Amino acid sequence: RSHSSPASLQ
Amino acid sequence: RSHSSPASLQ
Amino acid sequence: GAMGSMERASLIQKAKLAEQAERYEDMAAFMKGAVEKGEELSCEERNLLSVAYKNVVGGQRAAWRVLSSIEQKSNEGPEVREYREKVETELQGVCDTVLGLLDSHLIKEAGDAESRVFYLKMKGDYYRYLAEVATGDDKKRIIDSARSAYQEAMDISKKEMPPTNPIRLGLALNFSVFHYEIANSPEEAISLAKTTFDEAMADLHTLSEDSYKDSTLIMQLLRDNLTLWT
Amino acid sequence: GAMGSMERASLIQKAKLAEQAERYEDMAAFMKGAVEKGEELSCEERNLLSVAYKNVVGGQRAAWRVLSSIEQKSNEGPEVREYREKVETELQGVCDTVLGLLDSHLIKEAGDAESRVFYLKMKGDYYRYLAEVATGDDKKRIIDSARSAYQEAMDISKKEMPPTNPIRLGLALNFSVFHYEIANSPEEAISLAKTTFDEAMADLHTLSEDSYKDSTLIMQLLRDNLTLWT
Ligand SMILES: *CCC(=O)Nc1cccc(-c2csc(C(=N)N)c2)c1
Ligand SMILES: *CCC(=O)Nc1cccc(-c2csc(C(=N)N)c2)c1
Repeated sequence: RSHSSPASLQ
Repeated sequence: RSHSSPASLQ
Repeated sequence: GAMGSMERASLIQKAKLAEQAERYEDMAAFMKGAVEKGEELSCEERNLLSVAYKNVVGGQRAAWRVLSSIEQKSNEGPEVREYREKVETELQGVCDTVLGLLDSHLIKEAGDAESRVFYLKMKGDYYRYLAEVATGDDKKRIIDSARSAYQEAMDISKKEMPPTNPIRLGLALNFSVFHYEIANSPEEAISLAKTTFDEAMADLHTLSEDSYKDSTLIMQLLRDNLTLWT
Repeated sequence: GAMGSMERASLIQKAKLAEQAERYEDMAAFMKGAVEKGEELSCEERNLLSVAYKNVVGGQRAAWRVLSSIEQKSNEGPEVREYREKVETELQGVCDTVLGLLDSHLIKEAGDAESRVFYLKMKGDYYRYLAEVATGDDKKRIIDSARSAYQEAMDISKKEMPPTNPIRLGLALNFSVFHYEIANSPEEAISLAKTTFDEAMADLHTLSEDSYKDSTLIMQLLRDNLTLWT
């Protein structure tokens, strides 16, 4: 249920 | 673009 | 054969689980295993086979289209061509696998109209997918193979099935797509779709509520194509 | 190694093509090949690696959840368990592959904060995915491995990166998810998300319009979780 980070960062 | 049949039929 | 040691019933159960999990490569492998047990398939099992491979080849076709478009734009290094060829080769292998199952030995054992037309429609469909990527000295023969399979299926369906039968309707739908997209015959495509739609419309009064829903769903796809084509 | 004969640059180009085609298994294989060339990865290349494997493991996690739910309902033949185990084993192999690339030798060669934190965050993420399916005498040690990787990444990011840095933000986001979903520490999860959000908010004034967009996107995920958790 909890949202995690997108794969691409910057 | 053209629509074709669903896989499941009956 | 990876699946030769698993019970037929277990393969079918796992195909249904894979479908729920949207694991269509697994689903296809399980259904291939079930076919290779050598017994005929039930109506539900034929549909599982079709769903599995249609979803697998569907992803490959979508990928191939993306890559072919990029390749075409590049032609207005070899990597785009190489990678499109890789996907294309994988797609052709899936089509060849399905055609092999139909030829060994689903079709020859299919005596009832519902099974024989379903399998012959499938044969036309997977030659059509081959035709979509074909470009060499075989494109014409591939197209002829699709047409021949579809035509045999049409002849049986017109003799043996009512005009609203969903297999008959999905067959005519796909044969019309073949005409429009593969065979450069848009008038044939439009005529077939119109005649199919009108003859089903006139038979709807014979159907139950649930059968009516099944038939009108496919009829709407014929209508959508006619709207796109005219 | 399937990919040992292909140029690094060609592997990177094909990874980008695979992404456009939504062929993430291919994308992952190409990026694994690029890593195995032994050179460090650029920022863009690290993101390609992460996108590829996140999408692959994402499908496996989604499938595993479907099958685990079915298995749990059955416990209120062995096929559901067998098939869940198959998917689980495939997921664990993908996680092990990613952890192997980080350990051989991405992390040890990563000296800059942006690369080292990115890789250590990845290490925490893929131990977290292992922890999601872990149930035996290793679940505690897997959880500790995730926590340790995340903690080392946090320590570097707080020393070396501004509070709005998107890598720092995505790290804190995922460490908070670890606390809430894996470590049975919802208060730690909420405190971390709140403090991360508030410290980034106070640094937004330093950013360009485009950097502001990058940071506020991840901040919104922290806010969404806080809304779900409280
Ligand atoms: C021809 C008779 C028939 O359709 N029998 C049948 C019974 C139960 C379920 C199906 C069916 C059609 S599609 C599908 C699936 N995608 N699982 C299941 C067919
Ligand atoms: C850290 C620096 C950076 O992000 N550099 C960079 C340049 C161009 C493109 C990307 C990028 C991020 S995600 C992505 C993709 N899914 N293809 C590409 C990063």
